[PDB]
Amino acid sequence: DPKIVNIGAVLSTKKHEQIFREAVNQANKRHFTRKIQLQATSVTHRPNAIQMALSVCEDLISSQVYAILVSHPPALTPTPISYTAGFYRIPVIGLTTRMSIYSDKSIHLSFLRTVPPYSHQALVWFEMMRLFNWNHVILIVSDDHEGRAAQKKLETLLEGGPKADKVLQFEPGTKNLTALLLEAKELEARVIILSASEDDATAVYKSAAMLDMTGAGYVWLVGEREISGSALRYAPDGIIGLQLINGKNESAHISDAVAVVAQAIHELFEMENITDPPRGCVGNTNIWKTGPLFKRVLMSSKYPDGVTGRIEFNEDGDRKFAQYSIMNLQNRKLVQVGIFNGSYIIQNDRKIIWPGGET
Amino acid sequence: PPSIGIAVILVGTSDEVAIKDAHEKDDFHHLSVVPRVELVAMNETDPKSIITRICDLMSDRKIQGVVFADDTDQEAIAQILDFISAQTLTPILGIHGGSSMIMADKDESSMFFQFGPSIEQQASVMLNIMEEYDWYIFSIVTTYFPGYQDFVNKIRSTIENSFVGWELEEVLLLDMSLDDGDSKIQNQLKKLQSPIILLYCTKEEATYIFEVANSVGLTGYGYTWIVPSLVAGDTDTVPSEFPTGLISVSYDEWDYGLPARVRDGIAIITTAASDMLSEHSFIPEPKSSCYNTHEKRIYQSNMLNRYLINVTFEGRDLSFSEDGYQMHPKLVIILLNKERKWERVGKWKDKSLQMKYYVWPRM
Ligand SMILES: CS(=O)(=O)Nc1ccc(OCC(=O)CN2CCN(c3ccc(F)c(F)c3)CC2)cc1
Ligand SMILES: *[C@@H]1O[C@H](CO)[C@@H](O)[C@H](O)[C@H]1NC(C)=O
Ligand SMILES: *[C@@H]1O[C@H](CO)[C@@H](O)[C@H](O)[C@H]1NC(C)=O
Ligand SMILES: *[C@@H]1O[C@H](CO)[C@@H](O)[C@H](O)[C@H]1NC(C)=O
Ligand code: NA
Repeated sequence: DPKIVNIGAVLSTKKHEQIFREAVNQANKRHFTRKIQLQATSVTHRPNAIQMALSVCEDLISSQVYAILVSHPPALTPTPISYTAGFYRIPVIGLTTRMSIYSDKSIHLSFLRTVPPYSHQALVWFEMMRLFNWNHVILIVSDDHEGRAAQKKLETLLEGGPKADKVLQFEPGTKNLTALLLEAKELEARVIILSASEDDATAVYKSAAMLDMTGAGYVWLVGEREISGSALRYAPDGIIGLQLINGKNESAHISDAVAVVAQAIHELFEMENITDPPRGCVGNTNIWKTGPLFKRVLMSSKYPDGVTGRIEFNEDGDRKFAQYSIMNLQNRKLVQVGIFNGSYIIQNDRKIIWPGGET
Repeated sequence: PPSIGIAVILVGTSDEVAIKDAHEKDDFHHLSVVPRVELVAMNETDPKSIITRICDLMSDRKIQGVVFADDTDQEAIAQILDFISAQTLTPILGIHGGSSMIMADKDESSMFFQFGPSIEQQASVMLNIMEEYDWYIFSIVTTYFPGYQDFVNKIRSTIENSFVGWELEEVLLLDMSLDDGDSKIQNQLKKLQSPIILLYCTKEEATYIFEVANSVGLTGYGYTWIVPSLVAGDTDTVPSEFPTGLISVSYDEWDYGLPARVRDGIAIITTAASDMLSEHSFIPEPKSSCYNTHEKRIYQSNMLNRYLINVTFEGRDLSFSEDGYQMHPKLVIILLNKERKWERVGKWKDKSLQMKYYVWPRM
């Protein structure tokens, strides 16, 4: 007679479902479970947003889950899960979603994630501008949420060493950007930072080729999106970009996420007057009373010995101490030249070569 | 003329007959096309109830649009309907209750329109009041409830372009997604000096804020709170934590009654589809199923939106804002009196505030 406590998940595949059950199984062993004992409940992504929202109700909230884990769908979004769960104030944990929008508490009020948003790449840029004493940078940005996200996050780090001599924004969809790029040429700053989708970076990459702005002189510093798929195809040689380490290992993040959540469950039932979440959607319109506290507990969990590193959340419930590979395009091969360990840059013995040749 | 399906959803005990009787003008529809309305009743307003219901209706019948009314203080219904609207590409009009409560940032694909003031309309109104009674020093409290930045932005935008001399002391932001066992909302609230206080949040959030603001002496005399429509919500329900002398804007069921609203809902959907058949020789086909909106999506758009926003009927201007609000609604200022009753105290029309009192009597 321990109290059974359900944790839910919506995951890519059945293998991932089995990984999730196992992770919970092992949390029960690892932990002292006379009082409370977790139980895994799961489904995979439904084919559209409406069935997704009904499945959360039918399959998960009917089992009175205390929290819901959510992978990003393969080849559809976490949004209907955030929404449906958010209605009751059941916490949602994103395993693989990097879009910045989910850091907005007005939309996504019960959402944490074990991967950082894309906007947090600005931390790594900043630390590199210190390390490689780039004090004067031009900043090119897609006028969409994801682009503005990144701008704000850097400007915080600049605006209270380095400084941004201008910030240019373009309308996602534009292919002739030589209006914009001519504006970046006439400035004295040679370092260029881009936040753009895969297709928008493609557009930029060519327009900037055409103005010989890809040549020696110039440093190009970029994120993961802008060295993926077709952005990689037309990218200048010497570019520097990022790859979140394990950022797509759903299985790894299932592991760490279960670990954190089980910790936080056990810490929650140290407290008094803990109410159960609602059993099912139907006829249930009041929030879960304890959902906002459980959120607080999670939000200030620390797991230091995690498969993906050191688990902590910032105030938005985004992952902190995420690690990235620093990637340099040399002879149209993407080479790791360094890593961000979560706080420190660590150069490796592979030498960087910049646009031009640069020794 | 050919018949389009319209569903009318009513949540909570309903003058079902007075509504059926105010669409007595079935032969008031001389357009290209004629409504086939079908009243539905719902007992429940959770996400599942609403979705399965509207989706059943969609795969029983051929629904061109939905008119939704409820009796709840449940601003989430607005969000749920928006989502449904955008997923299924389907006009939903939220005419009353939760359905009409401000939903800031609807989808790009939404066909969801609400009867009610915009956030900005109400923020404006709130300044005309404070002008009138020459209240010029004031602070703002909000939560993260969507629209909070639109609110502070319309305020700030207005006061910093003003021959008048406004003096916004403080602007607060309260995080109610996290629990308050450390008294952080307390601390942030003590910080307040101002005589006036604009409060942007939900009715549920308000009750707690006020419970807190009370115990730190901010509901006393020489503090006036002003709140938007959605904090008053349903005026026949008045939480005890609400302080007396609270002021609110309101498009609750005052002059514009539910059956009127239903009738104009059906008007708007029918005339908008009329004008689109009349100018394109087709209207968009009701979606067989919402259990297949993934595939049938190149085949759909929210084309009908341009015709929904610009309607008149029996020569009344029923235009919608581009945010899917009502363009010019007659708002009613209201005051919580000493018997704990929302009493009218003002009427906003032809963009002109028209108060009852000259000075405020004391409750
Ligand atoms: C700091 S404060 O306490 O966070 N205030 C605050 C902030 C944001 C709030 O709502 C934001 C939302 O979008 C939440 N909603 C929940 C309901 N919703 C939804 C939509 C479609 C569904 F199908 C469904 F099931 C649920 C959509 C998302 C409400 C209150
Ligand atoms: C993903 O993570 C798991 C650790 O849980 C590991 O077994 C596997 O090697 C990883 N896969 C890749 C491609 O790194
Ligand atoms: C809604 O409640 C009414 C009144 O009791 C009832 O007649 C109707 O069958 C109910 N609908 C459902 C779906 O339970
Ligand atoms: C809206 O209505 C009237 C005529 O129907 C006209 O003044 C205006 O051009 C219309 N606007 C449109 C079609 O955008
Ligand atoms: Na979050």
